[PDB]
Amino acid sequence: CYFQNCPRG
Amino acid sequence: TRVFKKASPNGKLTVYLGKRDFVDHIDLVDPVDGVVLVDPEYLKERRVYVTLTCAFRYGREDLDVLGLTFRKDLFVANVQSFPPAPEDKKPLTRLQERLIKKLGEHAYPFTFEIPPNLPCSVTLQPGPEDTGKACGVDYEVKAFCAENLEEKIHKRNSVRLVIRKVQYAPERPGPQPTAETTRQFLMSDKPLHLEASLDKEIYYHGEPISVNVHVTNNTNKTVKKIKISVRQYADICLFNTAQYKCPVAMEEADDTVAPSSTFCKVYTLTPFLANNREKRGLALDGKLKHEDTNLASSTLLREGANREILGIIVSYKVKVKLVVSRSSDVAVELPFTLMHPKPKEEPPHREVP
Amino acid sequence: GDIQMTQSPSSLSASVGDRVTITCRASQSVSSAVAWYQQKPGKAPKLLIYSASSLYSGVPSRFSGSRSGTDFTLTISSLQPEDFATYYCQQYKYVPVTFGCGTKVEIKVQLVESGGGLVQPGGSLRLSCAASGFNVYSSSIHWVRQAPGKCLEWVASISSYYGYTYYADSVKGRFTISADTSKNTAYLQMNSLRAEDTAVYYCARSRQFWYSGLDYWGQGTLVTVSSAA
Amino acid sequence: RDPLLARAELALLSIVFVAVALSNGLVLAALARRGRRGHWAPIHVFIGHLCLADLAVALFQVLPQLAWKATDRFRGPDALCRAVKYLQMVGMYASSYMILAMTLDRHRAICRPMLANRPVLVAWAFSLLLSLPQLFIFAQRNVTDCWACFAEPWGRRTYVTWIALMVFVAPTLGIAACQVLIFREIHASLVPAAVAKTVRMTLVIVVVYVLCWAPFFLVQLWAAWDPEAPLEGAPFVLLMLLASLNSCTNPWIYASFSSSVSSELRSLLCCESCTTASSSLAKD
Repeated sequence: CYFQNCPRG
Repeated sequence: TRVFKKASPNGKLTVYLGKRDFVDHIDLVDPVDGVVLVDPEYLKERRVYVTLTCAFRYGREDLDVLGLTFRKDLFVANVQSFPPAPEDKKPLTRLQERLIKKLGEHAYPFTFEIPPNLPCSVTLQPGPEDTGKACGVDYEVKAFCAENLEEKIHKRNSVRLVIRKVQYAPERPGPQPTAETTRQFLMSDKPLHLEASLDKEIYYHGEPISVNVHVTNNTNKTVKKIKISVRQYADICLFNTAQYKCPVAMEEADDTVAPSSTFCKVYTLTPFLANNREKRGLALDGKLKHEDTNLASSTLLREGANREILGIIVSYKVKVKLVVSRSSDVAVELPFTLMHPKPKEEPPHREVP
Repeated sequence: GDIQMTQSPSSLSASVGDRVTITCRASQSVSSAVAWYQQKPGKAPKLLIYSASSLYSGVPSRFSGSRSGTDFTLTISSLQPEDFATYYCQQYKYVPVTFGCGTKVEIKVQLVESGGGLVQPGGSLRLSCAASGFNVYSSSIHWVRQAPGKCLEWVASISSYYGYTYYADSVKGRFTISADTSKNTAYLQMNSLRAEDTAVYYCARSRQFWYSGLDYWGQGTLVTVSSAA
Repeated sequence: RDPLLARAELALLSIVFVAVALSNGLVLAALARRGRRGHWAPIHVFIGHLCLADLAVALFQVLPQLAWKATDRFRGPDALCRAVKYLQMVGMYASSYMILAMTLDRHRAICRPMLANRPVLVAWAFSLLLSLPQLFIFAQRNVTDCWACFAEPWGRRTYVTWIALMVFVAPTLGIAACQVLIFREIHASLVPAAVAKTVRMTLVIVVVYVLCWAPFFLVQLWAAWDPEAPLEGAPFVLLMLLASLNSCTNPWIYASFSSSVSSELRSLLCCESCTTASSSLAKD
C-alpha cells in the first residue's frame, strides 16, 4: 500500500 | 651513575639495565646490554632465555570489540641467559662488567644489536575508554627461565620491561625552506603568486614556528580568507601504505589580499597537546606505561632505505590555504623537521609519589 | 606524609679558600632528581646543581655535588667572598616540591613581577610575572614564596604545553594560577588570604622538554597580609 | 471494505507498532545510557542511528495508514499527500542505505588502523536524493487522497521494477560482497576462531534482510508488474502490511553480535605484578 495501489477499505 | 632493576614475581630472576632509552643515531644504534641475576637454588628449568622484541599494536578493536593484543611482531630476537652459551663469546661492555662485579656470578650479561631502519618508539593517542595496554610502537625486553623457546610463557615464571628509542635533531641546519605557487584562473591573464618561507629546517617541541608569507594578487577576484595548519603526515605500514592524516594546529586569518596587491606577513604557530587531546589516535612520542609524553617526534630514516619500513613514519608540515571570492581554493606547503634538543640525560618524567 | 629534606650545616662562618661541606638528607627514596640553588642575600636564587651530578651552565667547576643514597654532599674546594650566601637543596621528582630552609654562609632573560604589597586577611590580591627572552610554551612556570624564618616552599606551577596546574597541599583551591600565552605572562590571584600568606614571592621559569632544576628567577615581590593598612 | 478484515489488520498493525516501539526504545535507551556512561563508540554510532531511523519509521509510517484504515477515507488537504508519502518511503529507503553504510564502515574497519559520522551522512543524503521521483510519480485523487495514482503507463510496469532493483539488487548483493571480501580473513600467516563469528553474523543479517523484505515486494511485483492482479481477497490484505518484521529484530540482530550491548542488556533485565627499581655502582 505504501508505494502501490492499496485496496480500498 | 645509577642502574635500574626489575624483580621478577618469582624472585628467582631479576633484570638490571643501565638506561631506559637508546639514542638512534640511525647510522649506528646503541648496543642494548643488560644483565640478569639468576637464582639456580630455586631454578629448576635448567635453562633461561632473554628476548627483545619490537612490536606495533593491533589497532583498537578486534572482531568488532576492543582489547587483547594481535600486535604484529615487527622484530623479535632471542638469546640464551643461563647457562651461558660457551659458543657465544662477545666483548662485554664496561657497564656489563661493572654490574657483574657488583652482583657476581649469578648475574649473566646479554647484548642486542638493534638493526637500523626500524620504526621509532611511537605511541597512539588512546581513547578515554582505553583501559588495556597502550596501542602503538615500542620495544620490550623480557626474561624467563625455561628449558627451550617453544614452551608456553608462564606468567608466574617471567618478567618484562618495555623500552623506547629516540632520535634527535641534527646540529647542522639545512637550507632555509621555501615554497611558491602561481595559481591562474580562466577569468584573468595575470597570475596570483604565493610564497611561504620558514626560518629553519628544525624546531624544538614547545618553541614557536614563524613563517614569512608573501602574496601577490593581480587577478580580478580577491583573496578573502587564510587557513594556516601545522599538520602531520603519519604513514602506517602494518600491511601496506596507509597515510593517515590529522592536523595538529590551525588558525584562521580574515586578512585580505586585494587584486593587484602585495601581502607580507609573519605567522606564528606552536603546537601543543592541549588543543589536541580530543583528536583521538593522534601520534605521540614513546611512553613508559601511560605517562603523558610530548607530541610525536619527527621520524628520521636513513636515506639508503627506500622508506618501506613496516612502521609509522612521522613528518610534520605546514599548510597555507588561500580562499578566493565566488575552483578557487589554493594550497601551498612547507615541511619542517621536529625533534628534541641535544640529549644529555634520561627522561625523568615528573609525577606524584 | 609528604617528602621532607633536611639541611644540617646551617651554621658556618670565617671560611676562606677552604673545604666547605654541606649535607642534605632526604626523608624518603628520591633517586637523583635533586638540585641545589644559590640565592644571594636579598637577591634572586641562582641555579647551582641539578641531579646532584650535573653542573649547570655558567657555574664554576670548583663547586661540586654527589649523591649517597638519600644523602647529598655539596663540596667546595676553596671558598670565595662572593659565595657567602644562602644555599638550598630540593628534590624535583614528586609534586609538591619543597626547598629546605636555606643554608647561609656568613662572613664579617627577563622575569618581571608585580602586584604585591599590603592587604587585610580574608581577601584576594593580584600578582603577575611577565617573562621575556624565551618561549613560554617551552617551559613551565612556578611560584615560590619567601617566608622569613621558614623553609622556602614552592606553591604554584603551570604547564602550558601539558596544560596542567599544580599546587601545594596547604593551598589547594585557595589560589588561582594562570598564564596568558600571548602576553607571555603568569597571572596569580590570592583568594581568602590569611596570616600564613605573608611572604616574599618569587617567579621561577622551568624548561619544559624535560623537568630539571629551575634556571632563572625573578626578583620577587613582598606580600604582607595583615589588618594594618 | 471488509469489516472483520479491517479489525484484524488494525489489530496487527497496532501490535507490530507497539512491538517495534518497545524493542527500539529499550535498545536506544541502553545505547544512550552506555554513551553517557562511557564512549560514543562509532561501532554504536550506527546502531544508535539504526534505532533512531527505525523508530522514525514506526512513527512516520504506522500512524498514517492507521488513519486511513481506521477512518476508511481521507479528510485533509492535497499537499498532505506529498508530505505523508515522503515521510513514509524515507524510512524504508534510508534504513536500507544506512545498513549499507555500516556494513561498509565495518568492512573497511576489519583491519583499518586509526582514523580520526560521515557515512551516516552519506546514507541520509543518498536517501533524500533518491526520494525525488515520487514527486512526479503519485497522481491526483479521483476523493480519497491520491487514489488511482500512477506515474505513467510504464509507471506501474517500469518504475516499480526500478524500485525493486534499487531496494534489493544493490543492497543485498552489495552486503554479500561486503562479507565475502572478509574471505581473506586469514592474514598474519599462521598463529605464532573469529571466522565463526564473522560467518555467523553475516549469514544471519543477510537472511533476515532478504526474508523480511521478500513478501511485501513479491506481492508488489505480482500486483503491479502483472496486469489484473490475481488476488484481491483476504490473504493479500494482511500480508501487504507486514514488511516491518525486521524492524523489531534487526537492531536486536546487531545488538546480539555486539558483546558489549548484549552483556549490558542482560545485566539490565530488571531495569600478579611487580615494580621497577634502581641501584648504584662503583666508578672506575
